[PDB]
Amino acid sequence: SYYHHHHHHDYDIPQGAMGSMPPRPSSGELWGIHLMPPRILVECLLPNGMIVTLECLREATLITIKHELFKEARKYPLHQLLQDESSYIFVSVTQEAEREEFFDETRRLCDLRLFQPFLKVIEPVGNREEKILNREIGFAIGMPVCEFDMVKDPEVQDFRRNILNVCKEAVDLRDLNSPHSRAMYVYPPNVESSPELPKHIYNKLDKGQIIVVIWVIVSPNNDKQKYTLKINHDCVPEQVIAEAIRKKTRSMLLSSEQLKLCVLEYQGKYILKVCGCDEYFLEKYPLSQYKYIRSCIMLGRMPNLMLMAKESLYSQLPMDCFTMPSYSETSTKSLWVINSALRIKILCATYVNVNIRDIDKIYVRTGIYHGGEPLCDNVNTQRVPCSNPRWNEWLNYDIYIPDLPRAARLCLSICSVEEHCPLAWGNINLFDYTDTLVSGKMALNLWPVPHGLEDLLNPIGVTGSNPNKETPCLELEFDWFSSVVKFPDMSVIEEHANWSVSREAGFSYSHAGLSNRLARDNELRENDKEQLKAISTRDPLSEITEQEKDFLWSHRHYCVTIPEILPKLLLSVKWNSRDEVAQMYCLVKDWPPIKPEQAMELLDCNYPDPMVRGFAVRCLEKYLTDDKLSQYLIQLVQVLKYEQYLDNLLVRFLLKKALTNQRIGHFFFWHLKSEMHNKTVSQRFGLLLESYCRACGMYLKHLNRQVEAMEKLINLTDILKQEKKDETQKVQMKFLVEQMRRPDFMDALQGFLSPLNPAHQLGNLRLEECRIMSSAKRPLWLNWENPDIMSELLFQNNEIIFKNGDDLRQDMLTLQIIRIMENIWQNQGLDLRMLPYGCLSIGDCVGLIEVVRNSHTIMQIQCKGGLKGALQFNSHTLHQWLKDKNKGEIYDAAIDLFTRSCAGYCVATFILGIGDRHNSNIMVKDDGQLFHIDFGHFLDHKKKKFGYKRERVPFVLTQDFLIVISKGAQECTKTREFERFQEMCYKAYLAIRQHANLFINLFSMMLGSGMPELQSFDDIAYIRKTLALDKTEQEALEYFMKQMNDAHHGGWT
Amino acid sequence: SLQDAEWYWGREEVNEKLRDTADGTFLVRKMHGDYTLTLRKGGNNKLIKIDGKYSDPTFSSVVELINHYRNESLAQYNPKVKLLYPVSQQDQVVKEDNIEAVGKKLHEYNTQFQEKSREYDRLYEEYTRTSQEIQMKRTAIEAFNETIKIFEEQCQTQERYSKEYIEKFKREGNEKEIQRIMHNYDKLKSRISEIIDSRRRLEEDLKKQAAEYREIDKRMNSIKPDLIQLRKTRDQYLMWLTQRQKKLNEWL
Ligand SMILES: O=C1CCCc2cc(O)ccc21
Ligand SMILES: O=C(O)c1ccccc1O
Ligand SMILES: [Cl-]
Ligand SMILES: [Cl-]
Repeated sequence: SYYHHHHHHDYDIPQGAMGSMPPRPSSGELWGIHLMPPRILVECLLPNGMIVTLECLREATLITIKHELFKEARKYPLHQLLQDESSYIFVSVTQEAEREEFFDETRRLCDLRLFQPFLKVIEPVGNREEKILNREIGFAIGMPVCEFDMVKDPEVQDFRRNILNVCKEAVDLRDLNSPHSRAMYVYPPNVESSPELPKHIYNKLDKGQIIVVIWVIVSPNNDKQKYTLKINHDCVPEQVIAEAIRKKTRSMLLSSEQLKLCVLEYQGKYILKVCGCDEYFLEKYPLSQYKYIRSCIMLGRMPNLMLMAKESLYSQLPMDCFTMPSYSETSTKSLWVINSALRIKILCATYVNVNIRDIDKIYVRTGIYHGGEPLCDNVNTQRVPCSNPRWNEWLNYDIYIPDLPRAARLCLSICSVEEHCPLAWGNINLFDYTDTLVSGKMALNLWPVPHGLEDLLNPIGVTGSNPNKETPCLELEFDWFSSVVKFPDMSVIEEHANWSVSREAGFSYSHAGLSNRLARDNELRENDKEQLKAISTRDPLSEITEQEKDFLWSHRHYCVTIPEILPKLLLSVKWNSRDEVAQMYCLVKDWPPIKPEQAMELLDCNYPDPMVRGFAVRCLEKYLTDDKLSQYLIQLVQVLKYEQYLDNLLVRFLLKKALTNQRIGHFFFWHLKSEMHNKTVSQRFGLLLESYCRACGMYLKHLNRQVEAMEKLINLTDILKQEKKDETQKVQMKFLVEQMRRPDFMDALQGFLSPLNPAHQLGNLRLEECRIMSSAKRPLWLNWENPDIMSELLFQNNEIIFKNGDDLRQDMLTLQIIRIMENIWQNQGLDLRMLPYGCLSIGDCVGLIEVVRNSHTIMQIQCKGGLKGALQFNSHTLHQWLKDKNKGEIYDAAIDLFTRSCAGYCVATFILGIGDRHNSNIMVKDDGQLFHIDFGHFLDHKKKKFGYKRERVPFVLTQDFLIVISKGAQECTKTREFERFQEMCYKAYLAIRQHANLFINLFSMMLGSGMPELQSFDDIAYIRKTLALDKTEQEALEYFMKQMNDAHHGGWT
Repeated sequence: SLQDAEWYWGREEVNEKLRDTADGTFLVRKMHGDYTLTLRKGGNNKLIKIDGKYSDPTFSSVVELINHYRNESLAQYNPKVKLLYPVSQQDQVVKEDNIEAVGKKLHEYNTQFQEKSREYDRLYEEYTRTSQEIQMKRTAIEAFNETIKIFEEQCQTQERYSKEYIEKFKREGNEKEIQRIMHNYDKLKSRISEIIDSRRRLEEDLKKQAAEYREIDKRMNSIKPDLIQLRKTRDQYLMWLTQRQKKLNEWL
C-alpha cells in the first residue's frame, strides 16, 4: 500500500552511509604501510658484501643504528675489510624511487621515507657534502631535485638557469645595508596600506592619543618593568623608544641636561617588538599604521611592546649565504613572409575508451584561440568511428599565417555522436617559448573533461600535454616551411604600425563600416566622449557589442585619455588582424599605468598576450604595495596557470618579492606547495619552488620543519580515518596520544612556526588539550605552548585545527573575500566587524583553520540555556546568554558589535551566495560579535541542479537575532535599533556594489584552480544579479530590500 | 506577434540558452540602446545592437530586420556567418497541456538528472584516485627495480671479496670460514628472489588497475551524453511551464 508492492530487485545491503571523509590516498613511513612497527628488522648492506640484519626501534637515529651495526658486524665474516664507521654514510632507496644518501645521521628510521626497510653502507661520493643538500629543497618541495635534472625539454632547463638572474638580484637587496636589511627581510613591518585613519578609529583615541605599555628586562632574564606612555597615535617607533628610555632613566641623581645625553647614547641601541610573537617595528611608519596598533585601538586594548636590543635581534638572524647551483638557424624566416593559410594534419588517437554500443561515431573538433577564437571552428569527418580511430586529413583554417597573434593556441577535443559530446581535450601553443612557429610532428596526451564543462572544446584549459601517459594520445602534424619560422621583432612591428597609421590618413571621404576607422579628425563629438567613459565604468562581465567594439577601436587614441578603458579596448581589437594588433602593441607600449585592482584583470584568461600581461606587471611594479600583494597573492599564484611559458615577467615579479619579504615568501611557498599534487601545475610550480627554496636563505630550514610537521599529522589522521574508523572516540583518542608521545612526533610537532602565521611560534605540545573533534573527518584540535618571553601578555596557548579531509580552498577564498569587504567598508568610514578567521590549504584537501577562542555556535548557546523535559528552546536564550556575559554599560556595546557584525555578515553572505546558514554554522563570541563558519559552496553551486534566478538569502534572521538587535523588545521589526541596522545593510550593500569590478576580477582570476564552483565566467555571473549591476543603484537598493523582505516576510521598505 | 516572434524573449539567462548550441544559432533581447541580437559563433556569443527605423542603413521593425538576415550573412554590414538557427519548446514535452503533469515530469527528470550527476561525480573520483594509485604503483616499481639493483650489486660485491678470502686462506677456517660466508650469500640471493617476486606481483596488480581505470572512463563516456540530453529536456520542460516561479522548488 505504501509502495504498491513494487519490488526493487537489484537493491542489496550486504560511503553514502557515514557520508564523510572523501580524499585519498597517501603512503607514510614505509611503502604500503602508514606507521612502521615499533620494533622492526632492517637489512644493512655492508661494503664487504655481507647482509647483517639489525632489529631496530622505529624511532632510532642513524647514529644509534650505525653504532650498533658496526658493533654487530664484527660477529660476521670479513670484518677486517671494514673501515672505522666514521668513514661511512647510510644510503637507501626512498618512496620517491631515488637513492638518498643520509648525511644528517640524527634523523630517525621512521622519518627517512624508506621504500623497503634497508640501509646500504658506503664511503661518501660527491665530495661536496654541502651541495647534496638539494635534499632539503626537494623535501620542502615534495619531489627530489634530481627529477628536474633529467628533463630533456629545453624550456625547463632554460627556466632553471635563467631564473637565477632574479634570485641573485634579490639576495643582493638583502645584504645591502646589513644587518638592518636582513632583519627587514625576515621581519618586515606588518602594516596597513594607508597612514590615514578611519573616523571611527580616531574617535577611540581622545584627540589622537593612545596609552601604550613599553616593557624591558634587566637581570638575569626574569623581572620586567612597564613604562606606560601616552604618546600621539601618529608618532614613529624611534620617538616611542625615546619616551620609554626617558621615563626609564629619569632620576633624582640626573639633571635635565644629563638625561638628554643618556637618552641619545641609548636611543638607537634598541628596537620595538610586539610582546607575544615575532613581529617588530623596524621602519618609520606612524604607530597607528602598523596592524597591531590599529587592532588594539579597535578591540579596546593597551598595546604591549618590548624594548629589544638590536644586537640581541641581529644575534638571531643567521647569514643567508646564497650559492649558484651546479647548473651554472642564421636569422630564420619571419612569420610575415609566409604566404599561406594555416592547416593542421590530424593523424590518429590511440587510447579511446568508448562503448561501441552506446556511441555511434567519433571525430576531432578543433579551433584556433586567443581566449576567444580568431576563425570559424572546424571539425574533421566522423571517420573510422570508435573501433581504432584514424583520420589522416589536413584541417584547413581560414586565417593567413601572418595574422596568427603571438599568443595563438590550437584547442582540440575528441567528440561523440545532435548527439554531440566531448571525450578528451588538449591545447597547444602555436608558438614555442623561443617565439618559434610550431612545425613537424607532435604527440599530445589529452585531459579528461571536467565536471562543469558540457562544452565541446575547453580553451581556458591548460596549454600543454597531460603528463599521465595512459590517456588518449592524439598525435598530429604541423606544416613545414623549409625554415624555422619566427615571430617578428618589436622594431619590425612598430614600423608596420607607423605605416598602417599613415595609410589610414589617406583613405578617402566615404567608408561604409566607418566602424573600424574614425572619419572624425582630431575633433571628436562630445556625446561620444561621454559614451566612452560610460563603457569604461562597466564591469568585465557586461560583454561588449560589435558596435561598441568597432566604436572603441575607432577611438583607440582617445582611449589613452581614459586609461581604465584598456581591458575593454583590448577585447575590441581583432587579434586575427596583425594590422590592428601591431597598432595596439604601440598603444600598450606607453599606455598610462593603472591601479593594480584594474590591471589584475589583465592577467586573467581573457588577456593572453605577452605585451598586455607585461603592462599589467608594470602596473603592479609601480603601485602594488607589499601589503596589497600578500592579500591578492592567492589570485596571483593562480593566474600563473594562464601564462604560456615557464619563464615570463609575472613569475619574475612574484619570485623577486618573495625573496625580498619573508612574509610574502612564506605564503608564496605554501600556495604553490598546496597545488603540487595537481598535474596541470606540478612541473611549473615545482620549478618555481626550487628557485625560491634555493635563494630564500635560512627560512628553508624553518619551512622544512613546518613541512615535516604537516606530514606527520597527514599520516596520523590517515590512520584515524582508515582502520581506526569503527572504534570509539575513546580508542581513537588513546591511539592519538600514544603516538604524539613517541619521540619522533615529539621532535617533529614541537618547535616550529604556525603556517597560518609564521609570527607565532609553536613550542611544546600540551597533549592534555590536544584532541580529535567529533566530526567524521577526524580533524585534530592541537594546542601549543607560546614560547615567547611575554607569552602571558598576548596568549599563553596557541591552538589551530588540522583537517585532513575537506578541500579548504573554497573557504580560504570566501574568507579572503570577507577580509576585503571589511577593508572596503572600514577604510571608507563605516564599521561592520567581520571576522575572517585564518584558513590555509597546504595540500590535497588538507589544511589549517585558526581557532577563535571564546566563541560558540548558536546551537551550543541553546543547548546550554535549554530547560529540562526538552519541549522547545527559547528565542530569548541567545539574548539571555549574551546578557549573562555583558553586564552594565558593557551590554550596550556588545549589542552594537552584534548588530554591526550581523549586518556585515548579512550583506557579504547574500552577495556571495554561500551555503544556507543555520544554528550549527553561525557563531557568537562572549563580547557579542557574530561570525559565520563552514560556508560550503560559495557562488550558489546547489543551483547546478535546478537553480535559475533563485537569488537566495542564506542568512535569514530568525527571531533569535532580531530580539538581540532591538535590545530586548517584542515586535522587533518596529524599533529604531532595527531601523539603524537596516540602514547599515543598505550602506554596506552599496559600498560593495561600487567595488564590484574587483570582486568579479578576484573570481575571474580564480578560474584557474580546479574548484568545481568556478569552472567558467557564468559561475561568476551570479555576483552580477545579486549586486544588480545592470540596474541603477536606486533600483539596486530596492532590489536588495525586495530580496531581504521576501526571505523575512515583512520589515523592509 | 512582435511580443511572441518565435524568439523575442525580452544577459545571463541568454548565455544559458545559448550554451552548447551550434555556429549560427541566435535570439533577441541600461540606457545604452534598445534590443540586442545575441548570435552564437563557434563557442563565443556575438552581441549586435539595434524615428521609426530599427547602424547606418531603412528597416521598419524588429521582425523586419531578422527575417532578412536569416537568409543572409552578416559580413556585408560589418567585415567579419548567418542567423541560420532561430532556436526558441512545445515540440516534444508529450505536448502536455496538463499544467500539473508537466510539473511532475520535471521532478521525475530532475530526480533522474540528480541521480545521474552523482554517478558521474562518484566515477570521476574513482578515475582520479585510480590515476594516483596507478602512478604510485609505477613509482614503487622503479623503487623495487632500484632496490633490486642494490642487492644484485651486493651479491656481486661479495663474490669479489669472498673469493679473494677463499683462495688466500683455503686451509685456515675452510668449511668454518666458507660455510658461514656461503650462508650469507644464500640469504642474499633468495632475498633478491623474494623482492623480484614482490615487484612482479605489483605489475600484475597495476594491469588489473589500469584495466579498471579503462572501464571507469568507458562508463563515464557512456553516462555523459545521457547527462546532457536528460539535462536539456528538463530545461525545455521547465521553460514550457514559465510560458509560477516559486511553485517549482518542491518538484526541483
Ligand atoms: O629554538 C631556538 C633555537 C635558537 C634560536 C631561537 C631564537 C628564538 O627567538 C626562539 C627560539 C630559538
Ligand atoms: O563567451 C563569451 O561570451 C566570450 C566571447 C568573447 C570573448 C570572451 C568571452 O568570454
Ligand atoms: Cl592566510
Ligand atoms: Cl573557528
